[PDB]
Amino acid sequence: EVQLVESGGGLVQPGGSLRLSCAASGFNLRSYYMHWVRQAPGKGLEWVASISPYYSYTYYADSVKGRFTISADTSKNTAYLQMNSLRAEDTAVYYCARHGYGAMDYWGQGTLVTVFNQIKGPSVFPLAPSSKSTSGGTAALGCLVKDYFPGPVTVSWNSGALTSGVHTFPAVLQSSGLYSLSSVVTVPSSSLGTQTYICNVNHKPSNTKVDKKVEPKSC
Amino acid sequence: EVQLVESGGGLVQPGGSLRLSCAASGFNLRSYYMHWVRQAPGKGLEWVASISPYYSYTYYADSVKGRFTISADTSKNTAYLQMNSLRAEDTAVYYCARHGYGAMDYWGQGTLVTVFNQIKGPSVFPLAPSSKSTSGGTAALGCLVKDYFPGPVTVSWNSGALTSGVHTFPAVLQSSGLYSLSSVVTVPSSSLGTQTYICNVNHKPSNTKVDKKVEPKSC
Amino acid sequence: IQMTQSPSSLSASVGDRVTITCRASQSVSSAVAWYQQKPGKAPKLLIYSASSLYSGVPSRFSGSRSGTDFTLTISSLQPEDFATYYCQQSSYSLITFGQGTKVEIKRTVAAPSVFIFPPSDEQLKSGTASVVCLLNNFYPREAKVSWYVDNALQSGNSQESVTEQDSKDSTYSLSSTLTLSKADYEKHKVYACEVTQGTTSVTKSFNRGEC
Amino acid sequence: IQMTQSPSSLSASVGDRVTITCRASQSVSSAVAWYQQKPGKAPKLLIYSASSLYSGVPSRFSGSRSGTDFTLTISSLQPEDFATYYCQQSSYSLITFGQGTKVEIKRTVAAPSVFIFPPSDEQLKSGTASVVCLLNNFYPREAKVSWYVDNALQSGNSQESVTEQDSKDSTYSLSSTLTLSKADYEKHKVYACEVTQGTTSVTKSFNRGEC
Repeated sequence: EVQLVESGGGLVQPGGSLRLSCAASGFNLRSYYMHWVRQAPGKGLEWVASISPYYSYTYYADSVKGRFTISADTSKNTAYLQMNSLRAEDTAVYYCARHGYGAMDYWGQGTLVTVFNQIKGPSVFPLAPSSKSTSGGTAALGCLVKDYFPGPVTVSWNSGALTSGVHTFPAVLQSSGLYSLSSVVTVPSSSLGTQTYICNVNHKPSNTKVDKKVEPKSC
Repeated sequence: EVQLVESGGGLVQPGGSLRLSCAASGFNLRSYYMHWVRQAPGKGLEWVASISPYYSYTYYADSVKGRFTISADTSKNTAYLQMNSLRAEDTAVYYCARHGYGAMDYWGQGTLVTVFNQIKGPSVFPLAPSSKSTSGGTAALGCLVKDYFPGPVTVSWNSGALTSGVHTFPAVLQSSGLYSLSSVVTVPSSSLGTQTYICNVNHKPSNTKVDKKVEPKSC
Repeated sequence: IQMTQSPSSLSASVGDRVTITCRASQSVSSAVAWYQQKPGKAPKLLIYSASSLYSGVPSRFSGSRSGTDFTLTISSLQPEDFATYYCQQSSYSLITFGQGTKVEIKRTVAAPSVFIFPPSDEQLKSGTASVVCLLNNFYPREAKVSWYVDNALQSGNSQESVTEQDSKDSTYSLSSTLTLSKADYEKHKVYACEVTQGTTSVTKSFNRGEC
Repeated sequence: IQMTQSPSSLSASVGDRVTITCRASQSVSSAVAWYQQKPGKAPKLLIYSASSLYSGVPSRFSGSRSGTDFTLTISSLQPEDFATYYCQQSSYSLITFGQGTKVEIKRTVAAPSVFIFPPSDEQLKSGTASVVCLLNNFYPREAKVSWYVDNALQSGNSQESVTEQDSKDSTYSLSSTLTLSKADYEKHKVYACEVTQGTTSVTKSFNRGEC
């Protein structure tokens, strides 16, 4: 009988890319208005997009306009929903339905689209150099990158001028599901008195850049 | 310059559907052989698929033939990789590269495709009726569905003949990331002696069907 | 338009006459449709053109339009009619939905029949013991299930699941699953399940070994 | 064909002459290419037609073909050349890759300079204390980092990350991060980090309050 089957769901990070599929049987999908409707877990109904038979006039909701694309392929009798620039609100069960009279006659089973653990800007703490750490004429300082999601973070030192001795460590996954790493550089012990040292951390996911000047430990 | 950008990665359950994208700049993608190469986390290189300029002759690896589709869109200067019937081995970082001379000249940054916690057939245990439970002439029995992934499981009683009194509970997510539920039915206390009671659990994800005959508790 | 559905929820016993109002902010498009979304299923078309009964829809459902306040009427509420109902406008490719009206079925307050199941001999061998307590055919939905092991109250090691409202007698059903290790289950004797509704509390129990 | 790359891994000091052999099971297609995949990056084309040097590839790399055993040669190993290298066949749309040959750079065995960092005043206010121990510019890769708090050995509350081999001096670098609550950090005085390489063990320490 008239049956709408949906596939392509899953979990994606904010942004990402997901193409939901909706294959039809028992009728020519090119002969009907087709709609996409989403339902947030434990919430109401929100119309997402639509397409016209043959004319292929695509209509969109204002909440997705500029991020989502609805297209149909007559050969496979299947309608599609391409999802880019995904956000937290885009987490919902997505249905595909066929327009009947002035309503939606038939409906699919729906497939879920879920967002990730959401973006999180990093926290930057100074790995303070100390006289106790100071070994001969070689002192060590750094600045820690903690609790960021997702990857990556670009760490540079003194606007990129400082390269010799810089060691940025690979990111770890803490038990809180949050990425973390650190970057350190070895400096002359004499340079501690005069040379200022700023770490340059950039988080393009969160569009956040942090610049911390590591300084001698005190009380 | 010549730049290949990839998107569309994420995590999907076995089966599922994922369309990786590969947008190009600085050259006409319709004028080059384009390849998809995957690298399993901490493993080697495996060629996935290929496509021909203009002629659009698609070539595939035997490990994906019948599940993956490679297509190119000249208008967007972008090549695509559609991924269905996904499995555990399909977990890898996927790159798109352009054929140069007799090799791959330029490469993208690569996007990751990850499989879920893998399929897991359910365990079925009998909720044993007892005289202590036996209330007047109404006894209760069921059979528990434990540690299955993903959803759903279809539970019926006595090949579907038993419907009155059957109560199948919504699935829970145990701390082990494994779905679980139970289905119970109330029976006449006299019927315990003669009527056999079999629960019919079906797990289409794992293509497994379990039929357990709940019986009086003993020692 | 802004489909304002009233109320957000309501409860009514079997046989009651139920009215749901959906008001369009500013529209004249008579094209308004009604749907029924049963828990966990897809929206089911009920009424289109705010007057016409979709083929296969029970008599009880009826539609009307108070100019801007399109109303859905259930003449004789049945226990199967428990669901969430939505209204839908179609202006110039402008498909807007109401916030939704959940319908629960009221019923004479009844206590649950309670059964307790010791973990099976098979599950014990695996290494995990699951003790399940059943609350059958009770109303209303709310209750308090507490687990006790040798008169020591348990916490955090239980998971409960409640059925949807029974489509015949309008009651619920709940199962509380208590999960313990094999070693823990072998280290105790008295297992009891306590359920608290209003002024009444009931406790089923079993003793490890008693046959 | 079945590109059999030999060996699966090798280590060589700076200036050594390095050879990697890739044998085709049964082929005559001279179209064989070589790539260098640095850790965390995309494969970089090195040699094509098993003889021609891709534009922008250092002299040191060279290719050859022993009929079935296509070989890549690095004349003068540089510390930057540390990477995993792959060979690639292109038969009739048959792009097959070798298992891979990892190249590590051997170097005179050196001990790490060790520094310890008490958690910053800022991170303490947040509620979490992270004490980080640094192992700088040492060889070989392996070591044993142990955390001690008031001479009590810690376990499970540490995370370590090791850099890739330094592209100049061929050494590694490792950071062990020990994570503790604010209350736990305020309840102890002596914090020490112990590193064990072969016959030598070194311990840096700090005492809460000493300034």
